[PDB]
Amino acid sequence: TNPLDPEEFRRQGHMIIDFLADYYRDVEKYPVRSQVEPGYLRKRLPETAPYNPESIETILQDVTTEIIPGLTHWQSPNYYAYFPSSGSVAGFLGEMLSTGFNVVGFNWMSSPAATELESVVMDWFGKMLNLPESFLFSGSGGGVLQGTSCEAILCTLTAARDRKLNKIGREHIGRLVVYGSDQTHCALQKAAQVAGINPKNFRAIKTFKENSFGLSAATLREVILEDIEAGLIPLFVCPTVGTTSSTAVDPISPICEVAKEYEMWVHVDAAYAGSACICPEFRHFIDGVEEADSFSLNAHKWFFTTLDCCCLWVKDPSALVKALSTNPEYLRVVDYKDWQIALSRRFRSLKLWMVLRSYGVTNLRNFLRSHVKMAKTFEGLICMDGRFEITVPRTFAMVCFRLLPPENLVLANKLNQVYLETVNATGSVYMTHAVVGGVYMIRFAVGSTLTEERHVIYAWKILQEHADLILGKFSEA
Amino acid sequence: TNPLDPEEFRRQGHMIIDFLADYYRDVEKYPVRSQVEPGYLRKRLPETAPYNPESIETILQDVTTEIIPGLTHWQSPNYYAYFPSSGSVAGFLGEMLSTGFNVVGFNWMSSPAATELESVVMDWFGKMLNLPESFLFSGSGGGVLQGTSCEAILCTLTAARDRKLNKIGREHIGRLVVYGSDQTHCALQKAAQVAGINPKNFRAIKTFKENSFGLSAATLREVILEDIEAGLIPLFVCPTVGTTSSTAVDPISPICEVAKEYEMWVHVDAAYAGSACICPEFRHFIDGVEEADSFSLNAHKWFFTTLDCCCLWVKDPSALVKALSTNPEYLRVVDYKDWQIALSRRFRSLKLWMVLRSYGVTNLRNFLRSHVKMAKTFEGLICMDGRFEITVPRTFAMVCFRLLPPENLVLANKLNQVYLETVNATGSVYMTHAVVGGVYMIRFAVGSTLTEERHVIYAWKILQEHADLILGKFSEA
Repeated sequence: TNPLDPEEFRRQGHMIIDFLADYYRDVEKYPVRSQVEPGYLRKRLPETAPYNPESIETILQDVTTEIIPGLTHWQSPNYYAYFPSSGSVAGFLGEMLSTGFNVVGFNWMSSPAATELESVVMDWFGKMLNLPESFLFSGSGGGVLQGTSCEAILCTLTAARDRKLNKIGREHIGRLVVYGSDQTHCALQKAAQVAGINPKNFRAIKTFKENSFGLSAATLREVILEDIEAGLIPLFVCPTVGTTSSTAVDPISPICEVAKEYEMWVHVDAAYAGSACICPEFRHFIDGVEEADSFSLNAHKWFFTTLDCCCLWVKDPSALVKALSTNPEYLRVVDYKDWQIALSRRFRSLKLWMVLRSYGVTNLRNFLRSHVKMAKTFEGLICMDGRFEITVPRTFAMVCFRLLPPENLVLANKLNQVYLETVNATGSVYMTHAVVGGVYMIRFAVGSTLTEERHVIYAWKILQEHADLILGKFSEA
Repeated sequence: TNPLDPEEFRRQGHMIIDFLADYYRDVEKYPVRSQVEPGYLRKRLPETAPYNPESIETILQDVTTEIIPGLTHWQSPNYYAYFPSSGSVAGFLGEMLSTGFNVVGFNWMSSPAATELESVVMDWFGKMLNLPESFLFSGSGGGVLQGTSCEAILCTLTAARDRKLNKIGREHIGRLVVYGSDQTHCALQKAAQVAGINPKNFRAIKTFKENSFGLSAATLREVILEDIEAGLIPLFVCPTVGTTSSTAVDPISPICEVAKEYEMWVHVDAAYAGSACICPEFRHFIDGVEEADSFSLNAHKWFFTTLDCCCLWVKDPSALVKALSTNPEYLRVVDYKDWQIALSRRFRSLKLWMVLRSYGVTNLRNFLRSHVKMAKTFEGLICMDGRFEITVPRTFAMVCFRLLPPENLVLANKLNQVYLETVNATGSVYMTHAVVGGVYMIRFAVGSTLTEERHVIYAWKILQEHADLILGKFSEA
């Protein structure tokens, strides 16, 4: 029997759809964070591949009993850890079609729709975000669909690297400096390592509570002037709208004005919070992006396409091409492989296309709004409880709070750590933490697609029930 | 209505399944290479995203009318271009379970099964390939699943680069020399560009017809000594099993002996042909891999997993972690994010698990064997038509041939280009070409899962008919 037999495809396909619909219907029964022990799976599974085939009915049962227990349910309506793994039916069907077609977007000829639909949706999504025409295909720029924002940052950093090193000489790679906040995600540092940036030439600029931990352009100018006086070349600054720890925001406009002075490439990283700027009341968070060179968000984080789909807009696609193309430098229809790392591109445009058509701009705006409203509600319940405290301002549907004690910081930090792990150990909910400004913080990030208001309130009661429990027996130890 | 509503998921889920099963049933009717013009899709689609939702029925109709015509059908049984984009029902289900769970393999804790199932199947697959225990988790090595061949080589090269530069100082990056043959895939040169290697320290070493265009270790030693006396530092060599142009084979064992003399990192690229070494009769093609540092293949090319799943085995995961992790260098349960450039991992091991379980070792060996034997038949048909010529030795399921014309090398090349383009313009079959040793040759790569012997024989008839009409009214001018 052919491994791609259409009728067996139809038969087994309907089974997995029923399996997944059953999973989504029952997901609340599982503990959110997996409770298996390290190595549990290597001991339950054999050590060699089977010589003979096994039935899909046998495999699906093993999925139920061996795999699902070792899952941490990001799709659970009770998952508030990290950032969301934002899914939808439309996104799933897009990946299903892409997987089903299984074409390789090596070039435009390899599937013209896989190349052209991407250029259309990137313009669709850009215009929703009110990106200037310098980022669009209608105007002077272009957009590309990539897997992760780390890869997105790697390419732009390489493009900026090649732009500078092609002018002053390749031998000066050891002087290029990469600038970010001490809240910037580690994807920036990782790209700098791969791109050949010297490890001691990475800058994690200090941020202050006075600015709610957003990078101050004046502090950046000071660091640049020191680097310049030390014989170093400033290369690349990456302000973040929505840092992963306390959802801090960097002021884009003054940062690019500082970067214009010193001929620096600016990448605006809006990996999580970027999708909300289709709502006009949030679009101010990326004001100044008109002056930046590149812009990226993770659609798989907050825009209902399944993992993974990172959307990257650039003003000058040529810069990416010159750095990433393998055709000779005297050579450098869109060929998206020259815009990214992967040569065998996936048909990621279907995901974004399906999410846009099946919901429309209006519903998508309301989806993000409901997560924020739910987080504003969670913020309100916390403020009304004198035992809790909001640590930093809430900006996009994430709330950072801590339980107060009845230094004082080291105690409050130890209290919130023991508090959080007790809560997470129940399996009822799942939050992660962050240490910002020396303060341990619990993070409440409302983005799971199945999450509704009942789950948020359910989590709040579990927080205060454990608050009553732990604050009752304190003993300062 | 929740965008992940379980029942709406089920209804639309079964819908797309029928659409895709219908697709596989009818894919022979379409022309293999797409026939649209560049820009066709921008014209037919609106320039803005809709404000209001659209039906899944309307969308799916647009997929039939707007997207399918702009597809080059990699899954068509009459597709023979490039390398196969192999899939199977089992692989499709694994990616749907992956997309269904929609978890992020950031940690072991983020989904334990997503980390452990990978370590198991990588050992399964490694043992099926009879890799030494120095590559397996059972022994002293380890295995990671990545997207593309180029990211695998990228992590491979930065780990090599960091291992050398941490011993001699970061200041010598501009002396590191990366070695490949003039047949090596463009992924090595691209990885070398991103990793900060100087563009003029990339070596595409010349291959000769007398070696069927496999890299001679003697030639490699000659080039290295040239590099050493130019003040350069040899770092990294990438012998290839099954090159993309003519499926030449580089002899691993002599190349590594050259590399241990100069303490170079050896990466064996088996992107396409590595799958076939699970059959004992092909395992000799990767002999000497025991003396190399890393080894990679694309399961999406020739192992029935869906696009994309690249298998990387390294001897010392420490090298990857120290180069790719973002925690400070003194600190530098498996955390696979440190094994690749991507941070938000996908649960790719389900694809590989499904294929290994649903078909098992015996069936898989014979799947690969059927493609090779089908190719061997095509070669046999070519050799009994005196108007054609086999250009290079067939090693893995791909035949290179050319029409002979009844100085002349230039004439022959333009003949075969015209011949090939008339054949591809029929829409009945699709093949691409290569120029190797100055000889334009056509490539017949038999690997599409739906391909059966009738399709190959059909493709032979069309080649013969077009050979009849081109050679009938043929004049030199």
